[PDB]
Amino acid sequence: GAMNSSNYAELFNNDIKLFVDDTNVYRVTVHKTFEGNVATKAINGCIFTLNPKTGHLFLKIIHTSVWAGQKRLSQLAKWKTAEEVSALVRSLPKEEQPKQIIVTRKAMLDPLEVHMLDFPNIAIRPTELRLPFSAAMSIDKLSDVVMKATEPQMVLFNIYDDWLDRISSYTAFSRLTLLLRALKTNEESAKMILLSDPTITIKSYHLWPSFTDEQWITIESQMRDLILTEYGRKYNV
Amino acid sequence: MNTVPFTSAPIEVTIGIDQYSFNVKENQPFHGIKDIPIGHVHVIHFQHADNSSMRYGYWFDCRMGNFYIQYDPKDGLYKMMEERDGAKFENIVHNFKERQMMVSYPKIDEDDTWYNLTEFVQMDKIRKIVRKDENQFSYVDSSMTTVQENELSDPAHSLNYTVINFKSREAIRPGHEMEDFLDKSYYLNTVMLQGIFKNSSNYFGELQFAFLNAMFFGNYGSSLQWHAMIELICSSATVPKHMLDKLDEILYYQIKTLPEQYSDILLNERVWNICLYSSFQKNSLHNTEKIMENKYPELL
Ligand SMILES: Cc1cn[nH]c(=O)c1
Repeated sequence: GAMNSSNYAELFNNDIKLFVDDTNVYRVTVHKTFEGNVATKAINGCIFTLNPKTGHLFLKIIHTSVWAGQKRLSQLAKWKTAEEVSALVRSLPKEEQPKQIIVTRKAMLDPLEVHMLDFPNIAIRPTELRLPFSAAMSIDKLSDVVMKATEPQMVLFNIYDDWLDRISSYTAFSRLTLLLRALKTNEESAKMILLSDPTITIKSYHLWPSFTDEQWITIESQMRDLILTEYGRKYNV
Repeated sequence: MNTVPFTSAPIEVTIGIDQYSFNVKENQPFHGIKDIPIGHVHVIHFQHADNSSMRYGYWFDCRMGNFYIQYDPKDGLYKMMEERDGAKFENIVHNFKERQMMVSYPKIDEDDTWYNLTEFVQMDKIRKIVRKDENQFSYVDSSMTTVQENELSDPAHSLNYTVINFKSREAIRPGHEMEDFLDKSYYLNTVMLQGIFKNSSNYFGELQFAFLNAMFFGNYGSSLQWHAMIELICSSATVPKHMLDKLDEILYYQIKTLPEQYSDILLNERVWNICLYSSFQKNSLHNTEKIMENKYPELL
């Protein structure tokens, strides 16, 4: 059924699975028209499809031309997401196809289920976890490739950099979700933390800085303090 | 005017005939039902006084043969049987008519209710949903499951309604996933009407039969089927005008006949609210929406 805190370790077992997050597929800026009405202008988006065990990210860039002349775009965006996820699955060798696909938003269940009718043995699951994958566009290299795209495109990343050489998937996922939650709750402070020391760089082939084990403990602590602080700055505690 | 004679009534039972019902006491001199209107299917149904579990009954058409009911004390139920000796049947019924041992089908002359509930129901279609080819009449009860229920377990005892599943390859053309899910017109008009049912009259007959089994036997899978057949039409943007107008009439009389007290278990809130207030056809069911709002405003 649904994925929650009770069945959390299932993410890191040896059954291939993918998270799908559609929160950055349809993106707009709202602005005033010359006549004083309101209008939207779409910007490029992306599907965030992630294997939590391996870190493999399948970043499908959604170019604004896919909305041209379409109506009910927020509805269409869910079906476009499911069409692209289904196309991705079909493009993978059988032994690489997922056994489960977990959507971060329940409105993706029916569109994905319908697009995956041909795959009756792939389970489509929701989750009770509040995952912070909307903040994917706060990662500079992901934001950059999305905003520069001039046509539909798929780009492949490892969102864990080389962490699995030193830590387990469980710990790597915990680090990723702490970082993203921080970027989501206070992007400015989060990014200040991650870069403050210029001697630590981001490798050309990485997304995050090259911290040592000890420096990641410091960073992780600073992200917790940030999240707790905002929680207080918000509710006043 | 035809007759369903009874051998006797050895156990106390509530007997239904179509939308009417009457109580018979244990060993009461009851010998059947006369004056049954020719030209419609009918249903004769039973609820034992000592065990309200298992409503059951028989769908029949008197044009197809001479049928009588005899209690079987081994299997413990009133059974329909066909009499092949037409002289015996005439003599038996006449004997009983002269002794005034039969109740009269109590139809009010102005009252078109049964016609309106069975307008498109034919015995030949009933006997393909209820498979027992050695009999001209069809047994149904509270507990029989549908072919679709059994897929999600005795096949010989199933209700073979047409399977409708909105998230199935039958319902969804490859490459038209969003279009076909959000507008079921393809599935209604091409797959079901042209493909399976051949015409809207057979579709409506099955819909009406499913409603009657839901109402008279509390058969849960029949209620599922009735609601699925309504929802498939309401969720289609392109439906022939004559079908929409007929559906409104069909549903109006189903809602009108439903016991006011069974609406909590026989009506599906989501289906009805979707059909009357959100679907493509929200503005096409004027009579049904008016009776529903005045009779069952709580559901909505
Ligand atoms: C009541 C009835 C009618 N016909 N044949 C029978 O044996 C019995």
